[PDB]
Amino acid sequence: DWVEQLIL
Amino acid sequence: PYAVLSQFYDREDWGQALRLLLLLIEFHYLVLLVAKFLYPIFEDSVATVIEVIETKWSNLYETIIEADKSATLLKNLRKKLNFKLCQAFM
Amino acid sequence: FQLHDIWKDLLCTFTVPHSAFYYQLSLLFDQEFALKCISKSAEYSLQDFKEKQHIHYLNLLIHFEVLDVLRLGHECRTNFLQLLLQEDIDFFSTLLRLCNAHSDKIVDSILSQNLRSCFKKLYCFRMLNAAAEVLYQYILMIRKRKCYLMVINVLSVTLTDLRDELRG
Amino acid sequence: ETIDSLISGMKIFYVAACCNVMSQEIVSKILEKNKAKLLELPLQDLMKCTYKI
Repeated sequence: DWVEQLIL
Repeated sequence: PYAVLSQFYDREDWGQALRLLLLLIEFHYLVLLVAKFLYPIFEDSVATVIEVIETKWSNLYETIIEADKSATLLKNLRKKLNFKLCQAFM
Repeated sequence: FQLHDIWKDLLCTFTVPHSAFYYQLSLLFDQEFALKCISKSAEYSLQDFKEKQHIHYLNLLIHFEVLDVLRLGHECRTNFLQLLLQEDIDFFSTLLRLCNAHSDKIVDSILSQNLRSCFKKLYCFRMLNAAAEVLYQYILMIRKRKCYLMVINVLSVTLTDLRDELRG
Repeated sequence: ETIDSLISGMKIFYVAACCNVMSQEIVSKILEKNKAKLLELPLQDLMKCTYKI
């Protein structure tokens, strides 16, 4: 979740 | 924070560097900090990132650069050249 | 043997009378003994003999640095070297990279020609370190972006053109 | 030969074509070479110069 929000 | 944690903890380091490049792309000071980190560290994806950064490339930034050293564009270009050489050797 | 100073070969060696002896021994065991003797003789000596010795040494080493050494030696029979490098072509590439790092005419030209004979572009670029840029441009005439980018970084008119093309 | 060289350098200073001419002169000099006088005459292009040295 935290790494999906960083990629966005 | 996750990137810093990864840094504290080779592949992990690469993943962190990639994350940093991605963040820089999304966003001058940040870019300088990133360049500094890359220099300190000193494959295809990495090269692509470096390239994008070069393509992307005031007083506060210069001050930050001076603090880090304790010209910048040139050092960055040199680092990029070194990275390219490394990729070629690989 | 060294301390002092199949039948047909022995007779030939006697007629010649160190190089001959080692060559014969190497041929007869063709192994450790052979290779060692051959290497020792070659070292003690340092067109036909030279070329043969060099080829033998290189082959033995690649089977067991040597490349660069032999090259610089002979430089200081060009087609022969072209064939040797032909055999060389990953280990060879690594050795070349090492030599370039150490450095940081005839040899250079031969290398460029052999490389010109992704992978190709990379090797060419690494060696030339203009040739790189030319090769990349020719190949281009994801991939596009990567090439344009590499070109721009190396150059740092051309940049403007590349940027315009990437934007178009 | 030296005077011609100086003339060519001045022309180059006076851009792409000039660089091409300079490269041609370098190639010609290299062909001629194939000690002090040679050093005097000498005094990607940068990479070539480095390889020469």
